[PDB]
Amino acid sequence: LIQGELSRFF
Amino acid sequence: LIQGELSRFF
Amino acid sequence: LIQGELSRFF
Amino acid sequence: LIQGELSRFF
Amino acid sequence: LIQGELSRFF
Amino acid sequence: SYTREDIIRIAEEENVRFIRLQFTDLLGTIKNVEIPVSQLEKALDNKMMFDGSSIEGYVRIEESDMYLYPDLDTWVVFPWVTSDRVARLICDIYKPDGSPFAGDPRGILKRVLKEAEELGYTSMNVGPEPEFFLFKTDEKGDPTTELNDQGGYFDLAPMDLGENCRREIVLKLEEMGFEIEASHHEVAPGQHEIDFKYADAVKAADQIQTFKLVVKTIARQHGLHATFMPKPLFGVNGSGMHCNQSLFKDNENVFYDETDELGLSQTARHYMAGILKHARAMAAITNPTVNSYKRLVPGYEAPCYVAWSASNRSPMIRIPASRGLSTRVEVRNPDPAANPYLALAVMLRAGLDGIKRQMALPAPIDRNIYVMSEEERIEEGIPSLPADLKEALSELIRSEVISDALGDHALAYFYELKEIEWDMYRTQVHQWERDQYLTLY
Amino acid sequence: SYTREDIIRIAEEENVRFIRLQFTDLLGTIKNVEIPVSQLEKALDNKMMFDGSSIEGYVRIEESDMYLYPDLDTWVVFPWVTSDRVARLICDIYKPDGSPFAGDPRGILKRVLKEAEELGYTSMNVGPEPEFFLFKTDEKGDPTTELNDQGGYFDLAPMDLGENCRREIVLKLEEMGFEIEASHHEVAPGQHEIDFKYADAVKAADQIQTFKLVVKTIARQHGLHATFMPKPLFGVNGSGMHCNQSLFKDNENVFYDETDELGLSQTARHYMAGILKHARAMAAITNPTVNSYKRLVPGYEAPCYVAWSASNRSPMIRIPASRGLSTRVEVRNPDPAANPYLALAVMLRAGLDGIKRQMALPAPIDRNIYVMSEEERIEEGIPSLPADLKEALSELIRSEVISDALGDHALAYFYELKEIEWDMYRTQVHQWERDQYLTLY
Amino acid sequence: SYTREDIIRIAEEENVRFIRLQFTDLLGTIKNVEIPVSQLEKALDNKMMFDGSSIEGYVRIEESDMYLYPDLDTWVVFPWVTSDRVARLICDIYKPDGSPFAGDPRGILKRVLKEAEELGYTSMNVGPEPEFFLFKTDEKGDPTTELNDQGGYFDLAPMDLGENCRREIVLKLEEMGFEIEASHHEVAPGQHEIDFKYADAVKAADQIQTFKLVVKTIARQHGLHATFMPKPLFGVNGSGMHCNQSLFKDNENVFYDETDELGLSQTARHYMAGILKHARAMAAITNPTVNSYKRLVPGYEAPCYVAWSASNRSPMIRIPASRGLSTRVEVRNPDPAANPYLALAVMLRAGLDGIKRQMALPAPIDRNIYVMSEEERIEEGIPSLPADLKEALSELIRSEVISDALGDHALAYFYELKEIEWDMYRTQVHQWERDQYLTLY
Ligand SMILES: NC(=O)CC[C@H](N)C(=O)O
Ligand SMILES: NC(=O)CC[C@H](N)C(=O)O
Ligand SMILES: NC(=O)CC[C@H](N)C(=O)O
Ligand SMILES: [Mg+2]
Ligand SMILES: [Mg+2]
Ligand SMILES: [Mg+2]
Ligand SMILES: [Mg+2]
Ligand SMILES: [Mg+2]
Ligand SMILES: [Mg+2]
Repeated sequence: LIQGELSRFF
Repeated sequence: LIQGELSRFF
Repeated sequence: LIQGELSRFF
Repeated sequence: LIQGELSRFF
Repeated sequence: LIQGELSRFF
Repeated sequence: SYTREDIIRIAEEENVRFIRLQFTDLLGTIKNVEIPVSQLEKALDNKMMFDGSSIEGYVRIEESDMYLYPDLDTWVVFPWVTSDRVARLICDIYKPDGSPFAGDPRGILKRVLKEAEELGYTSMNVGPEPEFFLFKTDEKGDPTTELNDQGGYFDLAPMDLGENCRREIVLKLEEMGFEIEASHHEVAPGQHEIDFKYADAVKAADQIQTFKLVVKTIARQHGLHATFMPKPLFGVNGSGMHCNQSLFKDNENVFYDETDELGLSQTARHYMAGILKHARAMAAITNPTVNSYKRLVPGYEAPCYVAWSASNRSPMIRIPASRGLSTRVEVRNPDPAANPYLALAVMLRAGLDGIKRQMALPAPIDRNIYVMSEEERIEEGIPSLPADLKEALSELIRSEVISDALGDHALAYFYELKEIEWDMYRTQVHQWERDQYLTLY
Repeated sequence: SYTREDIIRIAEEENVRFIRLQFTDLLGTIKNVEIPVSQLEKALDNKMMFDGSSIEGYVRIEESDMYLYPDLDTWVVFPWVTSDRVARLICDIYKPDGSPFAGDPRGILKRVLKEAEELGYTSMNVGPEPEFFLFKTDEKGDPTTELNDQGGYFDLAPMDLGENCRREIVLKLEEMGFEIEASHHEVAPGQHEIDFKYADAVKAADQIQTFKLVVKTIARQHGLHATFMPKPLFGVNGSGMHCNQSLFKDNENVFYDETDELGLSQTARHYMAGILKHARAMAAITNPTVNSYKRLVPGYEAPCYVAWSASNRSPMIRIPASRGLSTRVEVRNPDPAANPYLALAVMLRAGLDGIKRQMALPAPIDRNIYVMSEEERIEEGIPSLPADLKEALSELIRSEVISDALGDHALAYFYELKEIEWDMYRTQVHQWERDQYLTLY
Repeated sequence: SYTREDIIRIAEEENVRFIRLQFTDLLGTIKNVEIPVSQLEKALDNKMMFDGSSIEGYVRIEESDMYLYPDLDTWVVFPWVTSDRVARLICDIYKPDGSPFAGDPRGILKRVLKEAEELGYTSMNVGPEPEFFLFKTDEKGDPTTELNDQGGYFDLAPMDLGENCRREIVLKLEEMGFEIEASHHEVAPGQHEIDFKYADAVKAADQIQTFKLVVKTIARQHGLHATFMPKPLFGVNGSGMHCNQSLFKDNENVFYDETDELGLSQTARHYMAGILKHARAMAAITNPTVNSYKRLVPGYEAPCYVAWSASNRSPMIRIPASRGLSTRVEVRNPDPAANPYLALAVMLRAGLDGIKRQMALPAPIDRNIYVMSEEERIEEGIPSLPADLKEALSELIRSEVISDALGDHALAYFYELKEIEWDMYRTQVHQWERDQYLTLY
């Protein structure tokens, strides 16, 4: 879930 | 019959 | 049929 | 005879 | 005739 | 509105030199026949002939003859023409005998709207939410893999990142006659969304086509590349085209019911049930490309299961909180790559089929995330959307309801096109395979 | 129209300094004699002498003396001359004794039209479909292998792809005096077909020549290269010159017959039968180059068999759905490399010969694709077009009907030209041979 | 000669580690199955199996199983192997039931020789004259367009041009057991010829195959490229494979007749007549490639007409001045690209057909050069060879005499291969076409 949301750390 | 039309994939 | 065989022309 | 004009092929 | 023979001038 | 005399008047006044007789093929591509202004009267008399087999795409087998019937209400003059003004008209395709062509997507949507009117529903009000990505170009003018910015959801970067080539698009659309609601930055970097006000289905689809063309042109002007690819990049959010629908009967919203607990009439519930039961069959039309099913993966807000809710991670159908005259049913499967006419036609036909048979609405899904096992999912009766284009095509073939919506002629050609596309895709050897293998084996 | 006094009046008013006395040789190349405006009266008095043997091309053996008879109706002033205006006149070639030259293609077409008028047919209405490829140029301005764009059938790209160098061409043509019907992107990438309204045969051929010249000039202006080569690239669609023909007798279409099932008169059927019977003989004129027979290969919509149909993949003769005063016979063999005057002359003569002998029209070909074996094809009596220039030349020599259309003088010189061309082509060692062999053997 | 025990003895003595079981396909390419020395006894017992469908080339449809029957007399050890010695054996192809494979070219030649022996002719003595070109290579090791030298007919440039990579080829062949007659520079620059002493037909074909392989290997060693292309360059002489033939009956030359004016027996005249009538049918075998017919053009000593003469510019059959046991019939049509087994088989079969029917020899042509018109040529009954591969294939199909020489299985596959080759060739757009056109049109 929220994979594209957590892109700021990646 | 249709061969020249399929040039978009080629 | 014979697709990889006719590769000499391609 | 027409060598001068046949220059298009040459 | 002798087209390939006269190649020395060409 | 407009009339023949009005069109001639603006054409003479605006110094319009060239007219585009626009139409759409089965794949949603915008096609046109360029026309000098001296042929405007002939065009307005519905006397222009063209191939017509160009609708079938690359699977056309024989050349036909069809007439272009321009829609006078679609007249507009492009703003960037500058020196030599260019205008456009959106036309319907007619056979020489006088009957409309069965393979024209606009005619398909018109026919579905007519059979909706046969049940008393005067209009179908549609509001789409198309999203797009902006990519930087290279010296040759080709799109690179770098986004134009790195913003987030509803971010604000006034200088060159937040709005940039989005303010200009909205301004040009407003000058073009569009009714823009709002614009904002989307979740993924380089992703933007512009919303229009709601309009009738045919007008909504025409506006979608014009919007895509205008966005692409203006992005090209700013040295950028705009794409409506469903999933241009892996690991980031895809682009969807959520469609908000509401049936109307004499400016009365038939979806509204103040007495209902959720403010939803029985008609609306039947509509949603019909859309839910036929979802897997419509997937091939609303998600037509191979790349469309790379978007339908969990974790990126795209729907992956056939279910409805008022609040969830990613339901197939969402019901916005607005009530009264603005009560709507939002379908979130479609991506901007879909044909607007065909997608709206199949969604409306599925809803009408639900209405006709008084289909029973399944229970909404609660905050229960789908981390549950497949046994839990099929125990609760939650279907899943097709995993790729092949499954969607098989479901399309097996369906007798939305295949009737497409009609006999368009169904065969769409199936041939998508079968060829899938066959070309499935035999490719991708770089991912050469990365995993070629060393380990 | 125009008169001598009118021509002098515009020449003085427009500040025309130079006049091109244009004519055409047997290969379709546009030739001219440049003239200062001070010699306009002498030119209009039909008193200008020139070689006249330049019609024969590179096989001319002796210099003659011949007069130019300008056609006043062909007067036009080029728009790109700017500073020093240049005008043109299309002239007929006359022997010094006063009789027209038998080797002039325009005279040949006029003679065939005269013998048509002897049967009561006042005019031959012709509308051609000349398609061309737009290639890119290098620093020295030489045609490269890269196309100007990668578009498809009726593709729309307002930037510089679908239209690109086409709007300016249409504008220039219209200004000169061309009635442009419509323009669109052709199937193969970098192909843009501009269509004109129908005109009489001589006017149609003059317009074809002027159109080719104007397209080449405008394409060169934009740093592009325009070619009417029948098959510039392998594996993509070629360029054709489909000619739509209808015989007229005092503004009455003699091809029309409301009582007929297909709306075709017996005269039209005899015309089509005559064209079908002599097709292999006219192939050397309508497809005059070696490259012309690389287009006549299956799978690219070009005709390969002598047959007619109302709807087929690629018939020799197609009948459009239009009826009434616009009923036409479309012949799809010719390519733009053909001489318009000679092609129209031989097609009209074959049709008139079919009318004279009351030939029986063979049965149309159905949706039966020609995947059938050669035994099926010659069992059904379906002839095939010549496979190369040599076969076409042999058929031309053996034919007594269209050789009479060409005449005795033009036939010998055309045969000599094409024989020399074929002999030069057949002895070459191409790169394909060096790729296949030179390592295998 | 050799025996099983002898072969094992040399293999152990010479430290042979690898053995090539060589055979030939229908296109004349040398194919092999590599074998470790530990499998030598199994190979000599005729027990190795392989596909066998590899004979058909790229038109093979199903995998078969076939046995290799090595010919012990063909044993030889390559000299360049150095460290790990490699030997070879030429094998015949046998079906699993025990009968020879009908599609094996060596078996075809053996069968034709057997039916010759049935008429009392014990052997057919054959001496070929294969010519080849030497090209300089680039850094990557690919052939360029520059010849290795610029010598002429029988020229002498001892340093690096005249002999160059020809002395070592002769030396290596001599060490291999070849009987070399003489070597000289050919007419065209970079062209060389090496002649062998006469041998029986099967041995002659085996020697031709080995000679081609050895020449290619040695040329590659010297940083050069050797090709047996019939016409690698335009405007210079091509490469031929003149075949000198004489029938023998118990060490007696049946072609010799001291009483005859020309010293030719009636048997020899019947042989020549039979070869002459079936010339156009054999052309597809003796000239099998597309490039083969670029050599058959006038002015470069290649034959172009079906006629015989003791002294002429380009006769199809030449009779050398030698008499007695060396009276021969020289056939000059074949090029080195031809399959030696098939070419010898079809020539011998045509000659035997001439002998059987007591065919009448047409009159020899005098010093009358063929500058005479085609009317003179067909008035004198002088046939011409096919102008391209297509005509030769049509004649091959139409012929019942040499198609029997090929047999039912080999004819179909050879015809399929050649149709595919011609079809790929005929649709190409060559650079010559883009040079002539693309500017003029
Ligand atoms: N609404 C959002 O937060 C974005 C939705 C997401 N882009 C999709 O493809 O569905
Ligand atoms: N009409 C078309 O679709 C194109 C015709 C095709 N280019 C030809 O050479 O005939
Ligand atoms: N001197 C010769 O006979 C040369 C013959 C020529 N090389 C050929 O290809 O036939
Ligand atoms: Mg959104
Ligand atoms: Mg939404
Ligand atoms: Mg066209
Ligand atoms: Mg056409
Ligand atoms: Mg020699
Ligand atoms: Mg010899």
